[PDB]
Amino acid sequence: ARVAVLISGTGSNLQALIDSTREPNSSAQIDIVISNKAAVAGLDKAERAGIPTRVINHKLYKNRVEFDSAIDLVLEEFSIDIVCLAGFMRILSGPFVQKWNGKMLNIHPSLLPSFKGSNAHEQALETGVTVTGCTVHFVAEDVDAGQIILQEAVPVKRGDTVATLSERVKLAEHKIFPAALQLVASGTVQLGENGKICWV
Ligand SMILES: Nc1nc2[nH]c(CCCCc3ccc(C(=O)N[C@@H](CCC(=O)O)C(=O)O)cc3)cc2c(=O)[nH]1
Ligand SMILES: NCC(=O)N[C@@H]1O[C@H](COP(=O)([O-])[O-])[C@@H](O)[C@H]1O
Repeated sequence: ARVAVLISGTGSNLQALIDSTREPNSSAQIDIVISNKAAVAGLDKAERAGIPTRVINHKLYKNRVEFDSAIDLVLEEFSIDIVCLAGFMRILSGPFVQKWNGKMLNIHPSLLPSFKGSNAHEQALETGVTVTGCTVHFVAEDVDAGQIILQEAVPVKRGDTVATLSERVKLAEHKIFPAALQLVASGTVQLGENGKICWV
């Protein structure tokens, strides 16, 4: 299966996916990395690994639909089967999501359905949980509401900050994102016709 990874920043999840998809038994290959932001570290990681990159400045299109259309054109250019959102911090439009339904994965740094949105760690700390974690899910139109593929729990330690908690949770993210991608790329897991997760 041919994979695009979309990023907005550092790209530690991208690197974990690069590492995993290069293992001999990987059912996935990463063929393109797309960023909505210029000059971010994730682009350096892609270039270092010999993977093509494209930057699509969302600040250059009239609306969300046109921006997503620009992404989709690149996806078609590289004959992509599966899209991974790996620190990609934009909401995707309905038609784009529907087109890629069952073929687009996202990593989110909480145990969904808790702490949806862009600041999950802040929320977890404010709420006072002692267990948080991360989630890989299929992307649906409603944000962070799509079908869950894998999750991993991570403890919150007394005195944690976004810095120390995000660091601990990223260790787990780097485990479950590669595992989830392999499950989908191998056809082991798919989005079921009834909308529910199907272990084939
Ligand atoms: N349909 C759909 N789309 C999705 N996207 C993601 C991944 C992101 C999830 C969290 C999130 C939420 C909101 C925002 C935000 O307001 N972003 C600004 C740009 C901010 C900037 O560029 O500086 C924007 O969209 O314009 C950013 C991040 C998951 C997911 C999903 O499950 N369903
Ligand atoms: N709402 C989605 C969200 O918060 N995503 C989070 O952004 C970080 C990206 O780090 P990376 O660029 O090092 O992969 C990761 O922690 C990812 O789960």
